[PDB]
Amino acid sequence: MNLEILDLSILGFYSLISSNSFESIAILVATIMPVITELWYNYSQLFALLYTLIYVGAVVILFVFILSVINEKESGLFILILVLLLDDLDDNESNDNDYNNVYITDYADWFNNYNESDLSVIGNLLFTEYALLLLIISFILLMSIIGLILIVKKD
Amino acid sequence: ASTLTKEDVLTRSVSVLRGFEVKTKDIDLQTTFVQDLGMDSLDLNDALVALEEEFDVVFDDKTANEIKTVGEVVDFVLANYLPTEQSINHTIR
Amino acid sequence: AIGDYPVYYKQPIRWLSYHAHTRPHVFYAIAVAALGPVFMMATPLRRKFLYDDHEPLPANGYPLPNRSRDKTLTGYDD
Amino acid sequence: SSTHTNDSLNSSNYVDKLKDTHFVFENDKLPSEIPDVEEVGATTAPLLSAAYFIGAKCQDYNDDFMLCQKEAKGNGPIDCLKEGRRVTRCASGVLKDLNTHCSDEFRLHWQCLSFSNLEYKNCRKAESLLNKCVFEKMNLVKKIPGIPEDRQIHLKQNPVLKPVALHQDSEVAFKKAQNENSI
Amino acid sequence: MIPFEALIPYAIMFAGFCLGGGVMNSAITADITKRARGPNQEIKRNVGEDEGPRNYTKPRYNTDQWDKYFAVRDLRLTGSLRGQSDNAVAEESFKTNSIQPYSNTRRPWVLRRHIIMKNSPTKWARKYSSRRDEREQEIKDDYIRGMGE
Amino acid sequence: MLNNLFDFIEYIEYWLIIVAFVASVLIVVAYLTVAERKTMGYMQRRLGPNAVGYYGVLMAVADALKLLSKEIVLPHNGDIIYVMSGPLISLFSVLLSWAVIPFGPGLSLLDSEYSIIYLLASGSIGVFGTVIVGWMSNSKYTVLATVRTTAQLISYELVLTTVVFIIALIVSSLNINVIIESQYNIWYIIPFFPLCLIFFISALAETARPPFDNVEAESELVSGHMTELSASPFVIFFLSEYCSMVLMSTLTAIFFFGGYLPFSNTIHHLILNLFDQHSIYYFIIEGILLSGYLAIKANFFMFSFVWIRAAAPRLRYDLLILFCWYVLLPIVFAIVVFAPGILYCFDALPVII
Amino acid sequence: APLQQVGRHGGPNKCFGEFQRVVECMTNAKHDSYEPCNNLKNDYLECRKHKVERYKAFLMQKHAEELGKDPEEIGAPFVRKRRFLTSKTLGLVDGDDYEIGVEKI
Amino acid sequence: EESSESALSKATKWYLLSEIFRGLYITLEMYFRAPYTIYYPFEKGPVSPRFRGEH
Amino acid sequence: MDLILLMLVAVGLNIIDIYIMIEILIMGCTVNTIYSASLDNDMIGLIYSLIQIIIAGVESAIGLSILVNYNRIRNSEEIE
Ligand SMILES: CCCCCCCCCCCCCCCCCC(=O)OC[C@H](COP(=O)(O)OCCN)OC(=O)CCCCCCCCCCCCCCCCC
Ligand SMILES: CCCCCCCCCCCCCCCCCC(=O)OC[C@H](COP(=O)(O)OCCN)OC(=O)CCCCCCCCCCCCCCCCC
Ligand SMILES: CCCCCCCCCCCC(=O)OC[C@H](COP(=O)(O)OCC[N+](C)(C)C)OC(=O)CCCCCCCCCCC
Repeated sequence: MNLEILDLSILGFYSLISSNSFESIAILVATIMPVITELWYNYSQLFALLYTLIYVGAVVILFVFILSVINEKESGLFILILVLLLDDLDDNESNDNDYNNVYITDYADWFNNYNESDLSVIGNLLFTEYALLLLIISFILLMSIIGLILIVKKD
Repeated sequence: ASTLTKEDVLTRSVSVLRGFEVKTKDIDLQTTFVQDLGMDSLDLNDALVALEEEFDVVFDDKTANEIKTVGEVVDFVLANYLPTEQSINHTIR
Repeated sequence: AIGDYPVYYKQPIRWLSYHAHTRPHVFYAIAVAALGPVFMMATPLRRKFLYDDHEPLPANGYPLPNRSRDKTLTGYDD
Repeated sequence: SSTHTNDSLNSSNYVDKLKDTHFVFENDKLPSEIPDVEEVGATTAPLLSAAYFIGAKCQDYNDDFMLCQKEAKGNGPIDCLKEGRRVTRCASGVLKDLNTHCSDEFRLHWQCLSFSNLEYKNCRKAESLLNKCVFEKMNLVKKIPGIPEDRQIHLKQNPVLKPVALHQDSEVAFKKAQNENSI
Repeated sequence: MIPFEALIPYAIMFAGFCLGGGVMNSAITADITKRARGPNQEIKRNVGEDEGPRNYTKPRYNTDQWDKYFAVRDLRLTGSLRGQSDNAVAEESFKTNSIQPYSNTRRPWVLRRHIIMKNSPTKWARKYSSRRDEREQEIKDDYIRGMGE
Repeated sequence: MLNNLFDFIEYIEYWLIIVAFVASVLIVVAYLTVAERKTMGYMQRRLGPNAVGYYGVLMAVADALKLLSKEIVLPHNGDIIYVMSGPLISLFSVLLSWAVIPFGPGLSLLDSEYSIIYLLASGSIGVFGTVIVGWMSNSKYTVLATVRTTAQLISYELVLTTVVFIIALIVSSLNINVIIESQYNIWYIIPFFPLCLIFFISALAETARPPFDNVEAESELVSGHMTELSASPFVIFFLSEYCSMVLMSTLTAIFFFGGYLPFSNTIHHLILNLFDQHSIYYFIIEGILLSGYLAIKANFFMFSFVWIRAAAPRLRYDLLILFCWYVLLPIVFAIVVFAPGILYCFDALPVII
Repeated sequence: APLQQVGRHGGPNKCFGEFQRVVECMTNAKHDSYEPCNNLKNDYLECRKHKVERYKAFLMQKHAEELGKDPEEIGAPFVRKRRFLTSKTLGLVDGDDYEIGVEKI
Repeated sequence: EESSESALSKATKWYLLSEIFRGLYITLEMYFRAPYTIYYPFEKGPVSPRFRGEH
Repeated sequence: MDLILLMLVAVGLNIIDIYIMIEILIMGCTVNTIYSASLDNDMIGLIYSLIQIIIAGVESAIGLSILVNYNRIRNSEEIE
């Protein structure tokens, strides 16, 4: 009984009935949280946190910052339910039946006596192996800092 | 854009004028206001303000004592009609 | 020159003092950050006068002896 | 590190639920033609205690097993099983020897490690007793390769990093031998 | 002139941390040690007359990827993730009780069930176009065609 | 039945550990409100609440029971969502941040090499929880202090985040236990005294406590953002505010004052020398000492939160934004490069053991 | 040449060894064409996805039905709950079916 | 250029919060003084013979 | 039922709503990358994901900066 499915069904409903910009912002948070939680379990815990620190902590509270400076103004129920029920029939984004319905395993090895976190490897590669990517990204962030001022600052 | 033409103002003007005590129900461009309809100061102001509520055009103090006929008001709306600015949501999406 | 703004290519010492009295948050911020590279470039002085570097950590798997297998190895058999 | 993998038990039962993880047993055994061997039956604390003593006694056999892997060219698990039993038998030798020669000092050490998060820095006193007893019965000396002799960490007289909580048995056994053996 | 009345609230706040620390330290240590006493409840809870002093086992922090393998190894040896056993030779059960997790490898539910996040040019090709599968089916079919020859 | 009882506790003991843990935090949080008025009382030659419970001990419970049992003001008949999301998100955000604080060696509900990120990530959610309070619920006083609020706890979240990372850079670990256990021979108050001031200044501004208290500017915005809130929505939000004051007080002790580590190891060993290590009585006393060591340190900042409130006037809002960006940020961005330079110069790049 | 398939600890992962033999085969000077390296590339994709191996499991599951074989007697016994890896199931001689401790290591 | 305290002297007072820390200490002095509070209704404040109260 | 472009109904009717949909769409590509990087046990893919989060962050700022200037333009009369 995967309770993750129910939450998305709710979000798949309020997205269709969203009326004002309050609803759309709440869609973003209600999309991030199923992303963050399903990543905290299952695949990668490091990036479940890296989402919260950057997505919610930087952009989403900047979404609601600007939205307060924008505006605040202002089929039925059977069609919305019918749309969801037909949309819910197929939910296999892939079509490799063998790859979906067969489970696998990996065999652990004791060679890596130097156990380290996944972030240490990323730092060990992003700062040495792919330093150019890091230095270009710094350059892009420099462009934005100069870019954001010129657009907004009237003088 | 300004979608009002001369006929559109004239056609809807009568209905407002048919809503107030008028000596004759025949009103066109040549019809006056004080003479034909027998309207005094306070009577005429209500009709003039009423056309401001439907045509959404404000009449200034200069024209106040200089209004004598109903054709002038109909022609005035065209020269002074604009659509209210629409917010960023209505315009582009 | 009662309170004139110092010229940076004429009075370098007095130009520093202007930004040390009137903009304290800028002058002393850079100075703390300046010690970073300054101490980094002073490392070759430490490698000869204070102590020598440690040996690198054995973070490359099991150290494999640089030789060939020993055929004569026996014992602990079946 | 603690990242979810597909090879060992993950963080929580919810992780197992999302992945529909099945923990599968195999009821077979090794085929008859592969000779049998008795696996080492020690847990984490005994091994971490005896990791260096296993190295001294089995140094020639650890290297051959790892050298066999390199010379197998990716076919290690099938081409180094005979070498794999040599390492297991030598490792069992040390655990048995520590059990019949230095049994008291051995348990005092790894029980200290279980008490202090398996960190080698928290059980120096229970380790100095074990090293002296092993050197007088098995000739095995702990050594950390790469550095000088007088810079090995376990010989530091005033280590900067000491345990927060002192093991009582380690202190009692140290003081019991403080005056008796080390007059 | 130390006002003792103002110090009354801080004493309870001092006891606030103590209750959490006192219970958590003693309960977690007590349980961990109890589960290492044996592979069964009949020996976990029965204090032995012939046993020595009880040696405890404080909880482990800052674990790494080896400790996960160690815990499973101790589980297959002494029926607990932190069992204690320094026998030279493991039991006969240890030979053939290895546990190997088999799991699926499907994409997160939010990826394939959001009304918006599941729509992209390449995701529609995966979901509604057979061009990817027709090619990758031939490799699977060749496995059985290339046996008898 | 004793066989179905002894194993029953074996099936419920860890739930009780959390409940014991939950009550442990709430008791400190509940009596911080009482301790605030008392501490702020004598400092002002007042007396503080001493006539609600014996010597005023039952003062927080009176306010909790009073507020929880008031009429709840609602925009419509079934419009509870709007006046609950703001307080609930803020409460859960700071309640989940307690899953990482270690009461001793490995005495934390969550132990992972990403404790710092999880602690900082949960802080961001509470920031987003607060801006919901002043949103769309008419516009009289809550929406005035929501662009003001958001522009404050956004900016200082930069300075607070940098300070945390600079400490984590020194130990090369993001695990709070490693950070605590690595301060054995030194407390980061000695080398990083500027950071402790910067951390506490940012700790105050994030929680919106005075002097950086223009969120609920009492003389300017009546009750600030809580002027609409009443009864239970007020309790949840008010409880959210003080849990941060406890948490930020505890975090300061964890990072700069060594966490649960004893003040003196000589005294610490003498006390633990009296209890036999084979009886569980040793481990009850051990937890009390280590937690009490953390509590005394965390007490001083909880005292400091009230102390600064009783001696410093409020800071004008525009100078708050010009403060962190012009002053605190360049300093915190300079020690983030001063620290690696020194560590590498003497060949002391940290590792995780 | 840039690294690919780096495991979580900084070294080669499971499928890097099969990736290197493709690169060595392609860039070698002795090969007139890339025909020799066709099987080496098929193994690398096999390592990452196991699609051919999963297909062989689909047939075995499908074929076991048509003969009336039951998965209870051919399949590999498994335990689905991590708290029920009991010492009796683990094969310990004295072990008993009580739940094992997985609350906190 | 006409300030008595050198640039470093002014910066140390500025960066290290010299007056705020002094302000904190003086407040802490009052923490160890006897509060003026009396306990109504168990005690009353002073009254004068000229007090104007109930007719 | 995606070939009927159903997602367009789920988008809001403001410019700020379009911005949200794009970020959701870009977030879908990161979750797929983390899915691919973890299963392969590859840290090169997790570097890509870190870059996608960082780059998509900048794009959010530039979009709102343009929108804020655009919205200020309508209410830019400033007569008093
Ligand atoms: C802690 C959980 C608290 C949940 C409070 C709200 C519960 C209602 C269910 C919302 C969650 C479903 C996911 C969709 C996101 C919300 C979009 C939405 O339309 O919310 C509608 C909400 C209820 O109002 P309603 O009458 O149902 O709709 C018409 C309103 N004129 O009216 C609103 O606009 C919401 C007003 C409050 C907004 C607060 C921020 C949004 C919630 C963020 C935390 C919840 C995280 C998502 C949890 C569900 C995940 C699927
Ligand atoms: C419970 C089931 C739930 C299923 C969810 C989806 C329900 C169906 C929704 C509509 C489906 C239409 C598209 C069908 C899938 C896309 C086409 C495709 O992939 O091929 C399938 C079908 C037949 O393909 P087939 O010949 O069998 O291939 C076997 C090769 N070995 O290909 C076809 O022949 C389909 C006919 C398409 C040709 C006419 C339509 C195209 C012209 C109008 C397009 C609309 C405007 C687009 C303009 C493009 C913009 C530039
Ligand atoms: C290398 C050294 C590292 C030092 C690290 C610490 C730096 C801290 C900030 C220093 C700069 C500063 O506080 O500045 C003061 C700023 C900005 O003042 P301004 O706009 O420049 O006006 C002054 C103009 N002058 C130069 C002409 C004088 O406003 C304030 O009053 C902020 C008040 C903060 C109060 C916080 C109380 C918290 C108490 C914590 C313990 C109980």
